[PDB]
Amino acid sequence: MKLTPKELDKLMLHYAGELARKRKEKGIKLNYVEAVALISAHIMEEARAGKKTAAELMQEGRTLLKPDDVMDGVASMIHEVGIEAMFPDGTKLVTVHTPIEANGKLVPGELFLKNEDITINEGKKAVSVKVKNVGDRPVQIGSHFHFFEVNRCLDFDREKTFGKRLDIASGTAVRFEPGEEKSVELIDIGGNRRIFGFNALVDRQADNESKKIALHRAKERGFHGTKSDDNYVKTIKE
Amino acid sequence: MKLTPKELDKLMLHYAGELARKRKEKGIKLNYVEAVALISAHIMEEARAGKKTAAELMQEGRTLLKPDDVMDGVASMIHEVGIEAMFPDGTKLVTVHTPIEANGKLVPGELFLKNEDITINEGKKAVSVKVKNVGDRPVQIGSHFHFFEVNRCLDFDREKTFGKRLDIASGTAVRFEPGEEKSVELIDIGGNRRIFGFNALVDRQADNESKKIALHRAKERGFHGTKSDDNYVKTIKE
Amino acid sequence: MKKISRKEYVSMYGPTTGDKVRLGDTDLIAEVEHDYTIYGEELKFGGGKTLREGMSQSNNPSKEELDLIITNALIVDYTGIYKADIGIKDGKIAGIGKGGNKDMQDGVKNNLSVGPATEALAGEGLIVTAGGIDTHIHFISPQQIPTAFASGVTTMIGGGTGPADGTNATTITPGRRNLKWMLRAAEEYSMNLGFLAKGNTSNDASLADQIEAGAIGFKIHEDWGTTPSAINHALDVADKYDVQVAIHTDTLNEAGCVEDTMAAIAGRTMHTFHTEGAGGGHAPDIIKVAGEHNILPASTNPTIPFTVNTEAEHMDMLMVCHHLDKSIKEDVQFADSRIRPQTIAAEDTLHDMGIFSITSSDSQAMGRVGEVITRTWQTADKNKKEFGRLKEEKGDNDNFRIKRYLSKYTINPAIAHGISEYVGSVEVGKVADLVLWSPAFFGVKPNMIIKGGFIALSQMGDANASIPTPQPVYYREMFAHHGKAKYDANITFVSQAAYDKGIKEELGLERQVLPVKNCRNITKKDMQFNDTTAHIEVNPETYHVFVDGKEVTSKPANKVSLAQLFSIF
Amino acid sequence: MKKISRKEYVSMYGPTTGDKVRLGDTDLIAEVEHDYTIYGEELKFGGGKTLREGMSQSNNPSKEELDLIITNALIVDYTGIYKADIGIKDGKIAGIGKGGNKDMQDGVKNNLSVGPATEALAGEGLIVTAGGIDTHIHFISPQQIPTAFASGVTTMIGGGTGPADGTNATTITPGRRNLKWMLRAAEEYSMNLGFLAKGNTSNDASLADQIEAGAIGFKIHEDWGTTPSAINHALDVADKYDVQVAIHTDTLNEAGCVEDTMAAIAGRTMHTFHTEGAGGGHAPDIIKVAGEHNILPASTNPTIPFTVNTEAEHMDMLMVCHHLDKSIKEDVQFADSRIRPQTIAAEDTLHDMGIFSITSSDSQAMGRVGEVITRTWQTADKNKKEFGRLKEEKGDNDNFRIKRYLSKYTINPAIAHGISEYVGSVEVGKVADLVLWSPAFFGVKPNMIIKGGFIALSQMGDANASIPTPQPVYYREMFAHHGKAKYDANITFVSQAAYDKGIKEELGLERQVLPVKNCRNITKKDMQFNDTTAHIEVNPETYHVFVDGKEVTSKPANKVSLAQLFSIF
Ligand code: NI
Ligand code: NI
Ligand code: NI
Ligand code: NI
Repeated sequence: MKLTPKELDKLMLHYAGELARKRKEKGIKLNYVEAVALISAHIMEEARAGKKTAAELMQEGRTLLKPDDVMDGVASMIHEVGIEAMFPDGTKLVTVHTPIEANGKLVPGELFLKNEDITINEGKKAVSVKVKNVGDRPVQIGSHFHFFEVNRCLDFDREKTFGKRLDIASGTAVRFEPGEEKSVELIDIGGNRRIFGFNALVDRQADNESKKIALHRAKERGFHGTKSDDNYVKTIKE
Repeated sequence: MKLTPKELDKLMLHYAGELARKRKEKGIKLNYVEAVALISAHIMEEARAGKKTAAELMQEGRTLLKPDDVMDGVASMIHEVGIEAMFPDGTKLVTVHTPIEANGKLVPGELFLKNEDITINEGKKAVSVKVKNVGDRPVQIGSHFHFFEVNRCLDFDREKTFGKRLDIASGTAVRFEPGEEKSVELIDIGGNRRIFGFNALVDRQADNESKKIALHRAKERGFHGTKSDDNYVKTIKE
Repeated sequence: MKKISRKEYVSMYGPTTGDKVRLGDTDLIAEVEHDYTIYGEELKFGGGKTLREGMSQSNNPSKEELDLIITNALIVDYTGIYKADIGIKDGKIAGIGKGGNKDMQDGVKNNLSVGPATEALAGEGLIVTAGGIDTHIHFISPQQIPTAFASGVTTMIGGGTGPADGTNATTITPGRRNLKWMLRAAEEYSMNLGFLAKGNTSNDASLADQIEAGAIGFKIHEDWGTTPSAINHALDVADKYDVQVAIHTDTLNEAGCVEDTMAAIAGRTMHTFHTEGAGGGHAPDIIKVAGEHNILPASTNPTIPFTVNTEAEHMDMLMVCHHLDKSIKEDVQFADSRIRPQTIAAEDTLHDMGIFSITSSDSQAMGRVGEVITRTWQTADKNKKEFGRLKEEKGDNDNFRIKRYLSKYTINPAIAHGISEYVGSVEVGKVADLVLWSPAFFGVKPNMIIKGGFIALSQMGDANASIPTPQPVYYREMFAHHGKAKYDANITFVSQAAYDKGIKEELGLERQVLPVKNCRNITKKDMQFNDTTAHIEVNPETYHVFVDGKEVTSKPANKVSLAQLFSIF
Repeated sequence: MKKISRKEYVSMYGPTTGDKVRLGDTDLIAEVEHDYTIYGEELKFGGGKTLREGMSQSNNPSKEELDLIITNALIVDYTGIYKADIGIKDGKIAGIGKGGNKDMQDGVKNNLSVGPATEALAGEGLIVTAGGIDTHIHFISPQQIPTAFASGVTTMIGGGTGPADGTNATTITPGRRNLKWMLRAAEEYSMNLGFLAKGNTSNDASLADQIEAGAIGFKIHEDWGTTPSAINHALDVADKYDVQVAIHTDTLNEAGCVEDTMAAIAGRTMHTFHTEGAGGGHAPDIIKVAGEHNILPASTNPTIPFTVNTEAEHMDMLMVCHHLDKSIKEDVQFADSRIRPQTIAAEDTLHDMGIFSITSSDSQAMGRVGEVITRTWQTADKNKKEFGRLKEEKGDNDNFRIKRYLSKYTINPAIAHGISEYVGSVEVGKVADLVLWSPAFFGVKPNMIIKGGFIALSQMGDANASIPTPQPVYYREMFAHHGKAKYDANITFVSQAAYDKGIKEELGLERQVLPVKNCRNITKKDMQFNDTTAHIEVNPETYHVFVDGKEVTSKPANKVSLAQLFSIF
């Protein structure tokens, strides 16, 4: 047979699903493990039969278990069942999203939230800058990127954005479609304001003296919207 | 229960075969693993029932799967299924030879051979020697044995066979039944012709000078068909 | 002098010169180019056969007597497809050729002498290839290592610390202490291992410290920030330390587009992961770098071969790993710019053309660690079905295509990561990391793994059976996998700097410790059978791929070989 | 793409494939069989040439960077006659092939990389052979060593303690203390050295002690008593210790005739000195053993080639060394049974037929230590003049005969004395003992000697001259010949037993110390191009020699090549 470790794991999973199906036949309401295993084993068998596509199986995994077939609390615990199955065209990942609908009141890990909003970046004044993507490719910018050093294809008044980042939720992003034009809010970067990396445009302390060096470097490297005055005077370290 | 590792392995094998049988019931054409497991599990269950002998199971393993029950290419990949099962009289090995017959055209690992023959031992002249087994036990001689030093019960003109081996395919053998008489082809041994072992009759370089020592030693030790002249003159090292 | 029919000769000793053998259930046909044997002098082991005291085992052996000999093996290597005997001595490949006893046989050289100290392994009717090398491992779970081992991979290169979120995204082992953790954990496993450090920093001292702590190179991953500054610094340090750099570029084009990244690379050697870009990379045109001289382009197995289920599967997989929502138009826009069935289709043809040079896994990070070799041969089979036989073939065989695709996971990754003097091919002097294949199961399920010159994994029946064949048969750890024997059979690759500072003795490592070398002076021209450089253009709107002005595409497959015929799941 | 005439191409880089070159002033013609070069990428050193920073010397070299490279060398070896570049690294031959810079040139492998650490040696228009090996040295005077060195010999094997009467007759270094004397004296010289012990004893303990004291084998000489008992005991001990035995048999037939000696040898490996018998041996039929499988037959240079002055010279030489008198009939009878112009004539043809396999000296003991190579090529030239071109030739050349005669002093003696893994041929992995020849002076006067990968001897003009060419030019010691450098360039060969007991550290030896191996399992079939076994009969009355029933003879030469054209004396 030359079974691999994967084949042994999948055989164990198939028989866990078989036990789940037997218990469902006996009239027992399935718990979390049984529901997960039943969905996974059904998907594997369907993929072995070779008569359905992976997308069909993603849709079919959601009709196996009605809400009355599982215990209270089960539906809210199974966000997604992923299972890798071998189709005639090879191994594909099938994920079923929210296979079971909630019918009871039991929610394990239920979150009870205050209805008050969170104020982020408190004490930081936000300026508004209009930005246009003159390139032919999409550009996405995160919350803590130094906005002065974004893709050179974005065009905006770079001088007003030095030492600033997007005033959005941490870990979120703003997208710029090709040709898209929109305005964004920028707050000052906090901490020691020591900007290293990102395009190597600053790589030092952020201040008015280093803003001139950054503007000159940006203009030399073709960053759009950069207007650094001609007759630039170099310093001893650039 | 005091299950052993063997019992756990056999339980896994039984349920692999159960999965194969379920898939066969669903109408799926079985692949290599499923066919092997189905045959093995059937043999184990039959041996547990205790109503059939091991030979009956060897014959019965070949009727489980018709050629249409497996995928194309499966039949040519399963040469033999061996399975150890516990009968009422203990553990016996049951092997099913070519359980499934080929019906398609797919042959994994198919060999496409030139129709030209291979010429072995090219450049070696073969002599023919008549050999008779005067003993009461069968004797079998391999392709690279020094034929001068074969079982002393074989009778033939040993002098003509010194420094020679059988001119047959490497790793094959010639059998001599008790009382059987037949002629064989002998070629010269190649390489450095340094013969060590086999009866300790030579244990040195093979040549005309050492052929006399070998003949004398063979005659003293009763090797049939050895005619070394009397009044033998010993050397300083024998 | 006797005549032997080809049929019985091949049944006894395997195919000989001019014979052809099908590889697995594919359409690829391998032709034996040359034979090192003397007809009538073949080595056979068994009762009454040649490998016996005084006939083929020498009673007066040379002093270079073999520990192990593989008789009548069909070698499939980038150096050729031929029949020989392989002799193993002291964990290295000692000789390739005739093999036997000089006392009784003509063409036996001292390095291929069989004596009383030699073990016999029969290879008649079997294929011997080098162990596979996987260079895109996310060290997420230790259970990946046995899975890759059972598929024919003997070296894993990558990074990670475990199921941490940083490792689930990146092949990075960050910092000296985490490197020490992973290097001491490596003592457990039957696999050659080497670890990549974090390249995503602009601090040169931090970069240098990781190399001196035992890493064999850097990974630059966009999840830690793939910026031109970090790329520039990491390449500078790598040039000073002679280690490889791997990159997962910025899909969002945040700091720049693909040409800005190439400008940051500045013509230095770089190994690009999942160059087609489904696994990440400048949307939509990262694939264009696969034509550059200084780029070593690799692909991950989830995108090859291109099938009918590929696009939907990758779409849903992306929606899950990045926690995207279908009701948000920005998440849809990101997903559409990322998947691109056009580039996925083009990737198969680029593999056939030799533009892509390495196949890898991206294991448990949108990739399957036990399927690199299988999907490589599935891609080769699909390409032969679509485009027919290659024009570089010499004869009614697919030998050139076989070498081209075999190089993608054996010799090219070894050259890329500076270990091609130890592993990567069946050559004399190299480490005896060998895989035995029966041709019917070639590319999907091997017979046994030889690790460091000793058997480490094999198919095996139940321990209580009277013979090793009866069921159930699965892959079981052999003796080189256990005790103190595994320390002699396995290598931990480190940088030259760490090796010179005694990383082995400092960390108390019992495995063999070897330095990587020759990582900075290699280009696309150093890849065997995959050295095609070309100008690649990608349409910003239609996402079509043009190589040297001509559109490149492949059509999806509704069924592949080596998939459902061989596996129960 | 440009066309270059063959004449100017050969003038710039030497002969290429298909070109032919005369060897010395002989009639032997060598044809270049293959060329490893890429036309247009040749390595040339000089002002404005290729071997410069960034063009053929790499600015980013591999880690296997060469110490020394010989460019455009014509290699004459038993493995073939071809053009290549030879790379030397750490005293070994690191690579044979193209050589150069991978940044700017196509076919350069890592073992042939030229970098900033590489020295350049031009070999265009020159021949490279392996250093000669002389296995019949009487260590009578140290001045023999520079003389043999200047003729192209890089290894001397023999025995002796100096101008003592035992050494004047025998190549024997007797006993542990005398072995220690000679091993500590050897530290002086630019030559690979190994010493033979006394085999003429029936005491096994005495025999074993000499081997454990550092000897690489035994000499059995009739002056110490060549009896069957001593032969038997010495062979038994040698088989236990894996060392070679050389024999000078009993000319007087005192204890027996030649067949009794062969019976004492009993089919074991034996190296016979001056097998034709003018130098000693069973009168008149010692030469018959040259057809036996277990015999390695060597000849000494005074008998080759056979000339008009040979017989009278040997007669008078014998009358002097043995203090014979012309007025005594018994001394005349001894002398006539000893010289035998018939066997001397037959010896040249037996060399041409491949029956004799080794040429040697018998230095200052009826032999000329600086003439082994020259007389070998004189014999080859005489045989080609008499018998014409060999029938084993492939083309309008003498390549087969060249290989046959070159093996007689390079690879066959190395195999015979178990050192053919270190010296004997131009092969990768072997010790870089190489000789540079200009073809006009081939076989008589070399250009330079490379010893251990460094130049040890060369032709050189006066030290005060503005260039190295002006007169007087003679052979002078180079830098590998001096200081502590000579310890790195030179090997003292010992037995495996002595090596395992730390003979190097016990005696305080600073040279490299290497063990001999594979001495007992070789036969006449292991000699390259000289493996012809035949039944040799010698007429007891007429002294005629018959090989396989046919009479074998040669006629004397009244003039030889390579003699008076090249030497002032
Ligand atoms: Ni990636
Ligand atoms: Ni990855
Ligand atoms: Ni002598
Ligand atoms: Ni002598």
